[PDB]
Amino acid sequence: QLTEEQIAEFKEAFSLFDKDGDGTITTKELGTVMRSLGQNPTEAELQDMINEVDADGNGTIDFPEFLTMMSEEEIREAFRVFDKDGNGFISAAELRHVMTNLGEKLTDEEVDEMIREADIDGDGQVNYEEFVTMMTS
Amino acid sequence: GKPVWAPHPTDGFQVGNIVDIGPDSLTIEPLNQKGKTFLALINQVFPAEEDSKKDVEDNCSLMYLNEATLLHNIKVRYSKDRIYTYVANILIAVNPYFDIPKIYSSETIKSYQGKSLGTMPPHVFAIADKAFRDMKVLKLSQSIIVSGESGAGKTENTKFVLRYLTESYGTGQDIDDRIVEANPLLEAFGNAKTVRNNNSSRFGKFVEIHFNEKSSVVGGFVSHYLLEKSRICVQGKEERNYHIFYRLCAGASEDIRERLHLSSPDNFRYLNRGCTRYFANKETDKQILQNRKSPEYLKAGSLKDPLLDDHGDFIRMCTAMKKIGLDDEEKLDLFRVVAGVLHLGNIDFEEAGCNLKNKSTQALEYCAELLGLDQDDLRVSLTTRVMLTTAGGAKGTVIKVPLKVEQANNARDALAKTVYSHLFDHVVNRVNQCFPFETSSYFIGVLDIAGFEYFEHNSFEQFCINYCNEKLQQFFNERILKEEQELYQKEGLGVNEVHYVDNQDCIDLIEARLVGILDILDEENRLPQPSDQHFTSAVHQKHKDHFRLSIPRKSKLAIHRNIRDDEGFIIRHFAGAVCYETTQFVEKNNDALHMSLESLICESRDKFIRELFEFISVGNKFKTQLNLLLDKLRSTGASFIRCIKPNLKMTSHHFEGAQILSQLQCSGMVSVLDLMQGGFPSRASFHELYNMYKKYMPDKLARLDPRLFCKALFKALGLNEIDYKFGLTKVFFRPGKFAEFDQIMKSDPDHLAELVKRVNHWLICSRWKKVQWCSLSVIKLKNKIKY
Ligand SMILES: [Ca+2]
Ligand SMILES: [Ca+2]
Ligand SMILES: [Ca+2]
Ligand SMILES: [Ca+2]
Repeated sequence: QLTEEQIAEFKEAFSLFDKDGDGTITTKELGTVMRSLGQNPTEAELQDMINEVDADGNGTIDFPEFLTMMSEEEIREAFRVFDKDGNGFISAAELRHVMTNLGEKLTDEEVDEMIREADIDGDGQVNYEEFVTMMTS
Repeated sequence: GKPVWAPHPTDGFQVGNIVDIGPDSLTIEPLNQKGKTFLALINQVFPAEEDSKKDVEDNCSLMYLNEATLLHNIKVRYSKDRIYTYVANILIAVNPYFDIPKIYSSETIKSYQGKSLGTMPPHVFAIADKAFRDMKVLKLSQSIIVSGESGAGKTENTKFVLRYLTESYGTGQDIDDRIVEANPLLEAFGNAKTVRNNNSSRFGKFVEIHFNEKSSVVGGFVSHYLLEKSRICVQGKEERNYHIFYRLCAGASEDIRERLHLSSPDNFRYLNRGCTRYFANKETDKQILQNRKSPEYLKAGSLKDPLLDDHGDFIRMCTAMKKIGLDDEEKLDLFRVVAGVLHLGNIDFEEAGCNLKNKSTQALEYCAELLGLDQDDLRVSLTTRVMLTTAGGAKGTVIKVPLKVEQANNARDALAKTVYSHLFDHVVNRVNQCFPFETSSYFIGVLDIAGFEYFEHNSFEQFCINYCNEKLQQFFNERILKEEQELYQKEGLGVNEVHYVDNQDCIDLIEARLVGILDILDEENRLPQPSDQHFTSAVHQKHKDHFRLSIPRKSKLAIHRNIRDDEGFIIRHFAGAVCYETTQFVEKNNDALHMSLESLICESRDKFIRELFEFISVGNKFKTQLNLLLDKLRSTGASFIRCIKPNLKMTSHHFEGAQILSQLQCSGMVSVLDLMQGGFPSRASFHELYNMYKKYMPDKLARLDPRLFCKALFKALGLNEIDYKFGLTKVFFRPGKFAEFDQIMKSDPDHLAELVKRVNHWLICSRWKKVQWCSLSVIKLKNKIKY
């Protein structure tokens, strides 16, 4: 169903959900990350989505279960979470907003450096095409 | 030229340096004397943790997981009163010998409910809760298998498990309090003084909390196995029969003493080859009438124990009988059978086949009255047996066959063992009637059974116990092997066979059909002139080149040297070689009760005795019962606790190193450490690795989350993919490789700084990809709610 590459990439995404690092996402944790990225799912939608994939039945989501639980419009809407005002471009101040909502700790020197290494044309910001190229390496 | 552990006679290991090498040895200079250099075998020297003050909750966090670093880690933790430590999911538990504040409180109980092993400090409660959660989720009954010497905190440990389970997951019924109240009864009939332990359990006890479909407590059940029958009739010096015999002789009123014709223990064959003295102190000694005390008691004084006391334990035993509903009639019924068995043992015989000696006439009278038998019927069934005139189908006649003297002794003792064992079965069933239940879906059970043991002289009793433990050790190893393989798959480590050297061959040596030691012992009985020496040569002949069998001459000890090839054998058990002297193996392999005599006791005048009752060797009966125990354990999920007795003086804050090292070996912990060396014995959470090594990294990397920090570090360093495995929650290491990783982080800072600078691209990428695929993941979760 998924390529080797993409399984590895989702494994790193999974750790973003799993903050305490116990190898498992609770309901509380799953909400924290969706809500931090601008979404408003409810306590029953989360719990019912979890129960339909909780194969071992232990009230909790391991990585295998997270995989099944998971169409360029998804990719484009992914970009639109970084693009608050939506000029089609992600600034250093906007990336800093999604980073710190997500829980990532860094200074603006660091934020600026990230934006630069992904910014192929050198205009100080990150457009959608340059956003996809990273994902795929 | 780094520190190692090397043998020390009382601490187990001591820290030292290797200053010279030899063919199979190393020369060690101790740190703590510097020039009392000594020799040590190479397999007795182990690498040492650099930080001698470090302690870890899970010994798998060590850079070297071996018996010396384990010993030291639990020493350091014991000094800080942390008596609990894991090896992966195994719990090591050192008896504090004092009441630790707060760790057993209702609040602590609550804090362990639901929590994964590894998210709380080590604790017996985490083992109980893991058993609970697996039972509920997997719909599978659970075992908790506790090893340890008698008095190593096992009793207390069991109480903590039962208390945890009833208070957390029960509804007001205090089942664990009912088992504790019954204890003095069980111990009276099933415990005894041994050479090493005043209060040793001589049966396998498996205490079950039963649960309904809703995973709520409904009742209890004590399963019992393998009561040691040989103790009933004879004991070595320094050992006693079961406590009941001494509690009754020391504590019974004069009225009961006259009704059961009791007297001091030196007057009974079944007591007087062993230690005939009571456990008493200055005060309780004054409460035992002089006519209860043996010549050796009056001469040498009482046995000493801080808890056991035969007069006091008698009273406490009668109180325990009242609490489980036993009226004064059933209590005297128990005592009557006990005295019956004692008088049974004083009946002697003489070459007429044979006859009751004239001096034994009153023993017969007393035995017969107490067991509700006609004096004459008993006399005849002890000295004769019936037999059919044919064997293979043809119509036959009943004949009377007289017994030789030694066969009469055997029927007498056979009848004693059967009566006593059935009485024990009755006592345990009576305990179980204090917390019955119609139905249950599953149980959580705690196992207590005598561990692996050796002495200067090891007979058939030791052989059986060590055989029992050889099989339990295989079970322990199979399940750890499986837990580890499952952990590695769960963590994404990929394809990994772990090298497992099975001990099935030692088990086959003992128990295999026809060719095993037990079947060869059975075969000895069949020969015209059975001999211990013929049995022993037959073992050596049939297994001439078996890896686990040696003749006694091959021993590494001095004292086994003059033992002939036909007087003994060595078995290379999981915990070490044991030399067995085989004298008496043949007679100890027989305790059959011939049928006329068994039928006689079944139809005792007395109803209580008839109720107790309503061609296989001792070795094979042992095997059979052992296999029922294993059948039960194999049908459950298993967890393991290793109880350790820190010293022989019941004193707190006194870690006796070599004694604890010995228990770690005999309890199979060392064997499990060897097994884990074939897998990934060292592991550390990203969070632990982050905190150890962030001080060496630029602030850039020190700001990353622990997992990405470790990913960046491991990529940057170019680590060999065979030795280092980056899991989901932890980094896993082959033997020695966490130490090697540590050296890379410490040995060349300029190299490390350049390697880190060069990973800057890959890290910036991985940090985008991480957050990119995370927003993509939050999108897909929104879309699945939209379904
Ligand atoms: Ca988690
Ligand atoms: Ca799950
Ligand atoms: Ca924008
Ligand atoms: Ca750009």
